[PDB]
Amino acid sequence: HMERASLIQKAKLAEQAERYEDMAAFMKGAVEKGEELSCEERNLLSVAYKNVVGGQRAAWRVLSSIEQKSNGPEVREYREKVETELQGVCDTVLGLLDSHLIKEAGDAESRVFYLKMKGDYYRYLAEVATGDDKKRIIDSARSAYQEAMDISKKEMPPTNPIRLGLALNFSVFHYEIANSPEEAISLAKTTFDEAMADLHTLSEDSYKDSTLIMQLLRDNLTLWT
Amino acid sequence: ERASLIQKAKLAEQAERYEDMAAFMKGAVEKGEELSCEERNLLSVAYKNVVGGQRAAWRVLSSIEQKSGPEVREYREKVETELQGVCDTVLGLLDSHLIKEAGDAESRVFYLKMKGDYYRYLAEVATGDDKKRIIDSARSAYQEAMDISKKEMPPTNPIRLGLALNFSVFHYEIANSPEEAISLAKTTFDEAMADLHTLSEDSYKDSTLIMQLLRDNLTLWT
Amino acid sequence: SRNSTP
Amino acid sequence: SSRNSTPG
Ligand SMILES: [Br-]
Ligand SMILES: [Br-]
Ligand SMILES: [Br-]
Ligand SMILES: [Br-]
Repeated sequence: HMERASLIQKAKLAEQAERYEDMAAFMKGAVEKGEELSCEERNLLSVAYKNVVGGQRAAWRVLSSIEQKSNGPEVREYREKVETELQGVCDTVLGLLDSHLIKEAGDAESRVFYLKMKGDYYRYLAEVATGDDKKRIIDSARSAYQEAMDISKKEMPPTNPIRLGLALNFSVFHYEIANSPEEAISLAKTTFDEAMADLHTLSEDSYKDSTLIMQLLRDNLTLWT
Repeated sequence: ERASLIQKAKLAEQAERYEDMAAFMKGAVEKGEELSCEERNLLSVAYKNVVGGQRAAWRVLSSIEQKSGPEVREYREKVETELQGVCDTVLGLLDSHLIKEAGDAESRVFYLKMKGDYYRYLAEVATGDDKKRIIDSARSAYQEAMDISKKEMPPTNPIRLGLALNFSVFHYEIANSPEEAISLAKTTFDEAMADLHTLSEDSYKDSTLIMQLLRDNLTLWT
Repeated sequence: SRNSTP
Repeated sequence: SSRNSTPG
């Protein structure tokens, strides 16, 4: 049973069983059916790949930290193996975004969501890349986040959680990847202040969603300043 | 290479990459040199984590399938097939490299206990014509290990205690023999209790942890 | 919640 | 104590 609805049901079962590689492979199959994803389906795709790449990123940081603290060939070789696997997962997500998810039609929410995801997966590639390849990947991540920022400022209110989450991640990109802390701090401050001005005009459910991301923006500002 | 494979297994353990850790330990076993006590523990921890994740996923799926839909059944079968492949890999290593006539009683009981454990994991998901064969293979391995441990190890040895703990779980959940499960846990606890005051500092934590697990199972079952 | 060796 | 990116 591998019709589109069966693949989504299997992704939900894999999520309950904490089998994120299975969940990501089921969501990849569902995306390749060619139909748009609902908000619930987008979240399933995002959670699945975030867990997969999150485990590889965590392993890479443990290895990189051992490799640096020691300053044998084993740590380097094993770190390269984890890197190659992480790169394969990012290339798969970037491939899905290019061939199926990123399009001209659809609401601003879906367009910003996928463009933000494109910036995020290029940012994960940038974390492990070196030399000229790293420079090109950094410029590719910036272009995707910038295109998403332009849409969100024109078509979404400043309290929209997708708009807030994009600014949070683009601010992290500026700070850690692009080495532009001034741009990182000013983007997080501006995003926080513009949302703060409109928070009183939201319902309890929306207020809860916006303030949760606003706390993360504040937490990063407290850490960096 | 062997020293590199063991070092990579230790790096994989720190990074919580248990499938990589198991594959590195499998490569080290295939070099032919006996495993030290530290190396045996690395092999055991690696496969226990891998199969532990599959067993947990299988229980979630089985529970949904019974609470309730061809999708749950198909996905449960996929997880089962993967779990079976991991058990077959461990049973293959035990048969071709680790289980031997030579070596101290400690190493022989350790591997025979591991053989009983991986057949017990196969028995947890078996429902057809092979079920009886799989259960008798788990039983035979634990029984052979029990015979060696009673003749050659002191009753407070943590490997002997851990084997009795697992064989007692086998009797209770797999063989449906709760009386045999309770009497084995009670006998193991009592025989260790009599020698507890002479136990050496090196086995304090391990022996007392398993004695607590034997006590916990008795409190749960009686 | 039965226990087997860790 | 560690920077935040979106939980999704
Ligand atoms: Br490697
Ligand atoms: Br399946
Ligand atoms: Br069977
Ligand atoms: Br016995």
